[PDB]
Amino acid sequence: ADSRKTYTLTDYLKNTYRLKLYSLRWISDHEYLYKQENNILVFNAEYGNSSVFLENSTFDEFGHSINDYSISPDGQFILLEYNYVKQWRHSYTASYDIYDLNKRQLITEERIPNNTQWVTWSPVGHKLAYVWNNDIYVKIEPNLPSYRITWTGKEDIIYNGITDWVYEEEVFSAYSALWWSPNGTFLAYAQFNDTEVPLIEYSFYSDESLQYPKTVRVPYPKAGAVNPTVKFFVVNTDSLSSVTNATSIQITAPASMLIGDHYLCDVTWATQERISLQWLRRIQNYSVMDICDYDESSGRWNCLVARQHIEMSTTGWVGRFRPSEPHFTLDGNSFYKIISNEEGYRHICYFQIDKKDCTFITKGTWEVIGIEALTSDYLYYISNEYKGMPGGRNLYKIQLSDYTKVTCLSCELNPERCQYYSVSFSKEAKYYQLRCSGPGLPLYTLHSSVNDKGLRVLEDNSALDKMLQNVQMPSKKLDFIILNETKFWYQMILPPHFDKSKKYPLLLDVYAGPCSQKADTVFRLNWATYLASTENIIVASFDGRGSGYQGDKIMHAINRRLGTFEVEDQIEAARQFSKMGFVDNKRIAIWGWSYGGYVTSMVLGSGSGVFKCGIAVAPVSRWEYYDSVYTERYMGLPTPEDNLDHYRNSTVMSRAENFKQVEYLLIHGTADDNVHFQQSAQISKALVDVGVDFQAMWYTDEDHGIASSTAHQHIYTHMSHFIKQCFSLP
Amino acid sequence: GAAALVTIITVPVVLLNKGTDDATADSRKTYTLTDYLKNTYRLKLYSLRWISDHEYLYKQENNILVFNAEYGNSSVFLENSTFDEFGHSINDYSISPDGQFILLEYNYVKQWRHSYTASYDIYDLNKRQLITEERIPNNTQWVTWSPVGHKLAYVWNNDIYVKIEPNLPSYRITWTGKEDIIYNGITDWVYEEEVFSAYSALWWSPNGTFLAYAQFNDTEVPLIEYSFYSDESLQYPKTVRVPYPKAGAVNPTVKFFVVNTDSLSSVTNATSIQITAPASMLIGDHYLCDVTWATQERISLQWLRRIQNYSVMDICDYDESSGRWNCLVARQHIEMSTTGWVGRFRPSEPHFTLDGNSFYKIISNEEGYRHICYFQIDKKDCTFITKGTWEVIGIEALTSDYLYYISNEYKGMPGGRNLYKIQLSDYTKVTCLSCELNPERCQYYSVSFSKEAKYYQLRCSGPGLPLYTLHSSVNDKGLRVLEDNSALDKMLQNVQMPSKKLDFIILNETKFWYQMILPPHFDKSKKYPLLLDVYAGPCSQKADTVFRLNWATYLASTENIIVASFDGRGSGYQGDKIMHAINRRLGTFEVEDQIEAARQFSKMGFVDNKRIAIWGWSYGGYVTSMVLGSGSGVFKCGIAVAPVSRWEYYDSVYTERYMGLPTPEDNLDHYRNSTVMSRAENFKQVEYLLIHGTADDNVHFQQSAQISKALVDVGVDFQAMWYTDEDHGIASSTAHQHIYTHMSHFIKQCFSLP
Ligand SMILES: *[C@@H]1O[C@H](CO)[C@@H](O[C@@H]2O[C@H](CO)[C@@H](O[C@@H]3O[C@H](CO)[C@@H](O)[C@H](O)[C@@H]3O)[C@H](O)[C@H]2NC(C)=O)[C@H](O)[C@H]1NC(C)=O
Ligand SMILES: *[C@@H]1O[C@H](CO)[C@@H](O[C@@H]2O[C@H](CO)[C@@H](O[C@@H]3O[C@H](CO)[C@@H](O)[C@H](O)[C@@H]3O)[C@H](O)[C@H]2NC(C)=O)[C@H](O)[C@H]1NC(C)=O
Ligand SMILES: *[C@@H]1O[C@H](CO)[C@@H](O[C@@H]2O[C@H](CO)[C@@H](O)[C@H](O)[C@H]2NC(C)=O)[C@H](O)[C@H]1NC(C)=O
Ligand SMILES: *[C@@H]1O[C@H](CO)[C@@H](O[C@@H]2O[C@H](CO)[C@@H](O)[C@H](O)[C@H]2NC(C)=O)[C@H](O)[C@H]1NC(C)=O
Ligand SMILES: *[C@@H]1O[C@H](CO)[C@@H](O[C@@H]2O[C@H](CO)[C@@H](O)[C@H](O)[C@H]2NC(C)=O)[C@H](O)[C@H]1NC(C)=O
Ligand SMILES: *[C@@H]1O[C@H](CO)[C@@H](O[C@@H]2O[C@H](CO)[C@@H](O)[C@H](O)[C@H]2NC(C)=O)[C@H](O)[C@H]1NC(C)=O
Ligand SMILES: *[C@@H]1O[C@H](CO)[C@@H](O[C@@H]2O[C@H](CO)[C@@H](O)[C@H](O)[C@H]2NC(C)=O)[C@H](O)[C@H]1NC(C)=O
Ligand SMILES: *[C@@H]1O[C@H](CO)[C@@H](O[C@@H]2O[C@H](CO)[C@@H](O)[C@H](O)[C@H]2NC(C)=O)[C@H](O)[C@H]1NC(C)=O
Ligand SMILES: *[C@@H]1O[C@H](CO)[C@@H](O[C@@H]2O[C@H](CO)[C@@H](O)[C@H](O)[C@H]2NC(C)=O)[C@H](O)[C@H]1NC(C)=O
Ligand SMILES: *[C@@H]1O[C@H](CO)[C@@H](O[C@@H]2O[C@H](CO)[C@@H](O)[C@H](O)[C@H]2NC(C)=O)[C@H](O)[C@H]1NC(C)=O
Ligand SMILES: *[C@@H]1O[C@H](CO)[C@@H](O[C@@H]2O[C@H](CO)[C@@H](O)[C@H](O)[C@H]2NC(C)=O)[C@H](O)[C@H]1NC(C)=O
Ligand SMILES: *[C@@H]1O[C@H](CO)[C@@H](O)[C@H](O)[C@H]1NC(C)=O
Ligand SMILES: *[C@@H]1O[C@H](CO)[C@@H](O)[C@H](O)[C@H]1NC(C)=O
Ligand SMILES: *[C@@H]1O[C@H](CO)[C@@H](O)[C@H](O)[C@H]1NC(C)=O
Repeated sequence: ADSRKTYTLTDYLKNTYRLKLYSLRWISDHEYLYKQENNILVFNAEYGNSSVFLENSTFDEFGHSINDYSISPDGQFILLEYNYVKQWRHSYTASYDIYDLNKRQLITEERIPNNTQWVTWSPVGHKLAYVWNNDIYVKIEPNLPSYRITWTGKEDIIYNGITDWVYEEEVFSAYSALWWSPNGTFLAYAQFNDTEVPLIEYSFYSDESLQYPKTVRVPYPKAGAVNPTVKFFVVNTDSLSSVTNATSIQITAPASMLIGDHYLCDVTWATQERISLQWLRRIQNYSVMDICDYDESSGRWNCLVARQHIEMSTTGWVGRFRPSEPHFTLDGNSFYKIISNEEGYRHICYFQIDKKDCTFITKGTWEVIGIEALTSDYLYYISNEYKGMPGGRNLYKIQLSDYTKVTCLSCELNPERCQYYSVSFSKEAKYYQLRCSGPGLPLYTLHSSVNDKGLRVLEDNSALDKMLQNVQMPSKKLDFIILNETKFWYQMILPPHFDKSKKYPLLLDVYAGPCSQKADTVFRLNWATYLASTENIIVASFDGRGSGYQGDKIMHAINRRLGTFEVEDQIEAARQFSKMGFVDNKRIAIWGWSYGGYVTSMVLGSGSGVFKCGIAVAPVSRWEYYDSVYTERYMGLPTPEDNLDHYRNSTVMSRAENFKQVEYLLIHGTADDNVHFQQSAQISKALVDVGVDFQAMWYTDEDHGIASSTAHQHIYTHMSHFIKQCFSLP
Repeated sequence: GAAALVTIITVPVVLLNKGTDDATADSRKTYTLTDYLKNTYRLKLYSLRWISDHEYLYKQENNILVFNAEYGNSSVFLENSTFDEFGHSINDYSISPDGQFILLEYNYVKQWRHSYTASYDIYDLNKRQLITEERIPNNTQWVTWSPVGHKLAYVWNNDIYVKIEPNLPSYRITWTGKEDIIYNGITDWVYEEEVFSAYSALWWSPNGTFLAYAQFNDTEVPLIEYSFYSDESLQYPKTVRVPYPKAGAVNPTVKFFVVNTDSLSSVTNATSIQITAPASMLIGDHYLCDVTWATQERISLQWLRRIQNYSVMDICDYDESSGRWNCLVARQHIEMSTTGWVGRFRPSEPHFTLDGNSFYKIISNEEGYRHICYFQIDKKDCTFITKGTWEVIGIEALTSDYLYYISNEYKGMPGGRNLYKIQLSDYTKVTCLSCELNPERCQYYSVSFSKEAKYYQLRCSGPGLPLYTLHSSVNDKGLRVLEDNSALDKMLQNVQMPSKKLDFIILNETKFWYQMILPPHFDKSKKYPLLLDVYAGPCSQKADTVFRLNWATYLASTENIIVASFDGRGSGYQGDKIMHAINRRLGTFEVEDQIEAARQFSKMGFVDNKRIAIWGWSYGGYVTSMVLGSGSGVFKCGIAVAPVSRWEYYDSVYTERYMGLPTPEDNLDHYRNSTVMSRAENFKQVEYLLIHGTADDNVHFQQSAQISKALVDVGVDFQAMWYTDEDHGIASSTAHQHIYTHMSHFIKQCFSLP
């Protein structure tokens, strides 16, 4: 028997073994900013030598705690975020202090206002664009009076320059609607109108001191509810006048998008006077990307119907979540974007503003994960082609002049330790930092694009290795199970000292979200590590119909059929795992979060009998309750004419009776902005009405993530007890 | 054994078997949780409505029947088929005093404990037809017949309307009606759940000439906000806002009014004279405790200041010339309590004599025990007509020759209740009316007299099966038995029902009573797991002689768990000394005694020390949480259902009455030293199950949420369960069954039961 310690839940809850990382900020095509011992340091990318940029002492007397720093492209001033207060996933409010780096002084005039919602440095220069009270303001110079752009900003009504809840969590996936022109002359902002959007009302219990609970209302368009109205405007920052209100040029949306509900999915600056706006109709199966240019005579941005590019998908939704960002060339008369080929595998395609033909430069059964950098000679991109593994990531470069000349830059660096390579290029793609998150310890290495040569290893996580060498860390097994001749991959965190002769319990961690991957090669220290190392449980995950990075066919398989194919596949995988031999048929469990929790609820209510017990955290019960953008993209409109029937059938409440055959633990946070507590409330009510005896746990004032240190520890501690009790483990 | 003995061995085997049988041969069924949830064994009841001095109405086979008490015969007042063609299920019926009309309630909707809304249809008994004209409006909040005659006054949209004749149009009285702002004729949440303890602020005059109404103002009262999930169809949850004055928050404004119904005309509006509170009450926030009509021209109002330790009763007489009711300062009776709060829960209702120049009322004596006091309207002297170490539970009847009251004097048992009558002319002449009726089966008695108290139904609650008997006051003669629960008795013979023991332990030379539901086949030698059911509310009695078939019965009969309840400092019907002991110190002495109670029970000899638990609701949940957080170590686990945490969260009227004001100058220290959240660290040593209904209106979910958050912060692993869209009662059939099912599971797991 090994005397090494197991990875205990304490190690997971109280991060003991930490995975070191090297995060740097490229400031130029030869230098980056890496913070060490509270000191920003400038490391010459090629030489490797380090020069102190800002000593801790500089901000030791700041009097506040700088949550995050921001360096101007010119580096003449630095933004300091203090009084940080987080709202939703990306939305946050904090105070900003602009510290001059030339006279080494803190600007004390016309300072950024308190509770600023978003501030951004100019692309090139030291200009700023802070958003305050749902309003956009532009400061030509950090020490100059601010110039106000918008004037109609209203809280929870008119969002100017900042995305609303739905857009922040689904569309732009950020809290920034400000887009500066490449040189900083033009600022492009978006006005989101939520006047009609209905409000979700949940109660916040604040602290013990609070006497009456605060009721919080958020503009949240539930499936079928009126979506927010989006308008796009462009303002000339250089022409900003303190005497007169700045004039904003509102660019109209594509005519096709003006016949119904429209969504501005992405805004990309092509040139100094060319901008590309990608829009998508209410039904997410029709997208038009406009390439509007800027006229000088009328000083009015104009859209050309000839340049418009229309992408429609009958198989399913257009774009995994939204049309990808087009990486335009320097001239701006040609752009490269990831599109799905007729076969159904998304690949890179070369387009020209005048041309209307897609010239795909990549082809195969693999799929282009993303474009990294475009530099005349080669276009760099990450793909899952290596070893035909959908759960692998590798950097590739393709000569633009000769597309046939494609070169992998990471596939043969360290095959055993690194297979999920990810990269961040420099300002001019001269030096790129390649990092691998699996299957071995995270490794961070710099490179030189000129000769594809490894400059040096920034981080090797060696300190974690020796420590891990003293722990029975559970092994990870990633393979595939052929189902209906459709290869589906699965991963298994086999317990340490695994022996297929013996029989082990199996917990199927599940998510099965549209376009999701739970069978990657990433190395992670999570609760699964504890369950496998200490509780000796085979934690496993499966990617069936609905899995992403495997082609449109599999991804669009659950189109207009949510909680159907994916649920059956997960149960099928459990059967496949059970007959593999090592899995104990009697002790099989499933646990999931959000969509995973919805799947967990569905599989427990399936009545298959394969699963014995299950835990669902903040699970979606009725798709009608969920937001419109997500549900509509994978279900449609909840209207009798459209897919209303599927919405009604796909409700956890329907399978309530079957739950009597299994143990269900329903955990949900009272203050859940995303999956509202309403979902779990209806689940509990249904189970209570039918009489299903189930355990539950509400976390007061906890978000969808339930990440608050205390709640995080308690939720996993309680979950540990449930799994151990159900699996009859000591 | 295994010797020469062969058939003799089989013979000894036989003997052994016989012996075993003598020790154990039980084959009866046990009272299972199924029996409790599905009410397999139901207790019958005979609740009659005395409609006259000689006749009453009782419902048999859905048929309203009139019964002559003296003769004992009966006649069909209304056939069940009579309303089969109504088209709606009549929830309840109200017969006009004249017996010429009846109100049919349909579309019944419930709000809080008493508040409700329903549609009413008047039925002409004389013409055997339903009144179709001027029908009572839908959603009417309250409707009441005049004391005599057939006048109808109802509250609709927070406005009081009066119908002189059922067939005639309604005459609107108040026009200031508004929702959650101005409540006219109806009581706001605070008063409904605390002061008046009802949803009726209307008071008909004795002959119906006047109508007394109250205008509650909640414009400043802060609103509690809880979300309602309704049904699956509802897409966006509805946030419900209820006027709830938390401890220290702005309390509602109360104004009293009286209107001459006889002068009501459709030509103009009807003016209402306002009876202002006495200056003493006006100095600060005041509460109209109760309104009692004395004579046709005399009314009595009880007002109590926010600090509940100073109350004044205003006897107000109407002046014909002025047309305005006036109050003589001398007639006012002031009641102040330095030791604690005035009244058990509020100033008691006075019983005025027919003449109206004298009245009897329940006042605590100098010793500290509440007793009847004869009060003359023109005197300030309180002459106590009764006295002793007992207490007058309540007055039920006031005949010109005798006063009838229920007391706990019999056998000096604070729980026992018996009917006593006292000669008005000779207070020394007091005769018990039920003490020696059936002491073996009945020790807890309640009574309902007729219009002239000629006949009275003495209903019994235990310790035996509920027994309902009618008696004649003329010579204290028992007319007959109405309900004997004989059928229930026969069925109960089959099951091994658990027994009940009510005794008292001596703490600091003071007698504190306790009750134990001993399991069937109880053996003092054997030790049983003990669950301390507890409420320990101020002026509350958990130990009594009432027969009840509840969850505890299943716990004792099937799980063989002794269920015990103890009444310590703060118990009711035991004297002011014990009741006012926790004054301005809630969650202190009461918690310690319950802990001490378990300690005494453990050393009794039949309680397993390793397996002792506790459960409670509301204040009981607060005590359950406190004893678990007391770090005593006496209890192993506990279940808290809708428990109160920080006392500031609870309503002001209740908390302020005992704890006081949550202000730095007052008891704010204890307000922040009696929070359950404070003892979170100690909870780690015990097990905990926090259950609370999401839409609870009394104990708000916020209180439970704070407890849960605190436990998570400290690191206590506790099970929990939120019942969605459930009130404090959580009595919805589904929830009721589910809550006890889950609770049973936890108890068995904690007590390691097989
Ligand atoms: C965000 O969207 C809402 C809803 O479309 C906009 O509200 C609209 O505001 C205009 C202002 O002129 C209203 O027009 C006028 O409304 C009045 C009645 O309020 C009517 O009498 C006039 O004939 C005229 O229609 C419009 O009705 C109103 N729509 C509503 C309330 O549904 C709001 O202005 C938008 N905000 C921005 C900054 O775009
Ligand atoms: C229930 O209580 C509220 C709060 O006391 C009452 O509202 C109050 O009504 C009086 C009416 O005279 C208001 O006084 C007047 O206010 C106006 C300005 O609003 C001022 O111009 C007049 O000179 C006079 O002072 C008082 O301000 C107002 N208080 C508020 C709104 O907070 C309400 O009338 C009560 N309802 C009933 C039926 O008793
Ligand atoms: C690393 O060392 C090189 C020299 O080997 C530095 O390059 C010189 O930096 C000085 C800074 O004042 C310049 O004046 C020289 O012109 C640079 N020489 C060349 C050839 O570029 C480099 O700056 C050092 N990097 C850091 C971060 O200290
Ligand atoms: C820029 O726009 C703002 C907002 O419309 C103007 O501020 C308003 O000015 C008028 C002048 O009569 C006031 O009545 C309003 O109350 C002001 N605020 C709002 C919210 O309307 C401002 O004057 C404009 N500046 C210029 C130069 O036109
Ligand atoms: C940044 O880019 C913008 C867009 O091209 C420039 O704006 C135009 O620049 C051209 C060339 O200087 C002028 O002829 C136009 O009149 C400009 N238009 C406007 C509306 O100003 C801008 O000059 C560029 N800025 C810099 C510093 O190069
Ligand atoms: C986008 O999806 C909608 C909804 O499915 C499509 O509208 C339907 O189209 C089908 C034919 O393909 C008709 O039979 C339906 O009646 C249409 N409406 C509904 C309510 O389903 C729409 O055609 C799709 N657009 C594209 C470009 O494929
Ligand atoms: C209305 O009352 C009559 C009178 O009792 C009920 O009829 C009785 O029904 C029971 C059960 O079927 C029989 O045992 C009795 O013999 C019936 N009595 C007579 C005289 O018919 C009748 O069921 C009641 N109806 C409703 C709607 O409750
Ligand atoms: C019980 O029986 C008595 C008679 O023994 C009833 O009393 C009489 O009832 C008749 C009915 O027509 C009346 O005319 C008499 O005036 C009654 N006499 C008295 C003294 O009241 C009595 O009504 C019966 N009770 C019931 C409920 O049926
Ligand atoms: C009784 O009082 C009500 C309320 O004041 C009167 O109804 C109002 O009459 C005024 C007359 O100007 C109207 O402006 C209001 O709209 C009426 N309604 C309300 C709710 O205020 C009613 O007329 C009075 N009746 C008589 C006969 O005096
Ligand atoms: C109900 O009681 C009221 C109050 O005593 C009676 O009203 C008085 O009746 C007497 C005798 O008729 C008159 O002298 C008074 O002037 C009345 N007072 C008022 C305010 O009207 C009323 O008459 C009684 N009703 C009945 C039917 O007895
Ligand atoms: C009712 O209770 C209040 C609050 O306890 C009493 O007010 C206190 O009175 C005492 C003297 O009796 C003072 O020492 C305190 O300072 C007062 N205030 C507080 C905050 O305790 C009031 O006297 C009581 N009234 C009666 C009639 O007993
Ligand atoms: C501040 O920077 C200096 C640089 O030499 C380093 O030695 C010191 O430890 C730093 N202090 C903190 C608190 O990081
Ligand atoms: C923000 O508020 C704090 C507290 O009042 C103040 O000290 C600080 O100077 C404010 N900052 C600005 C930029 O107004
Ligand atoms: C109550 O509602 C019913 C059904 O709409 C209607 O027939 C009836 O007249 C209403 N009653 C009154 C008095 O409003």
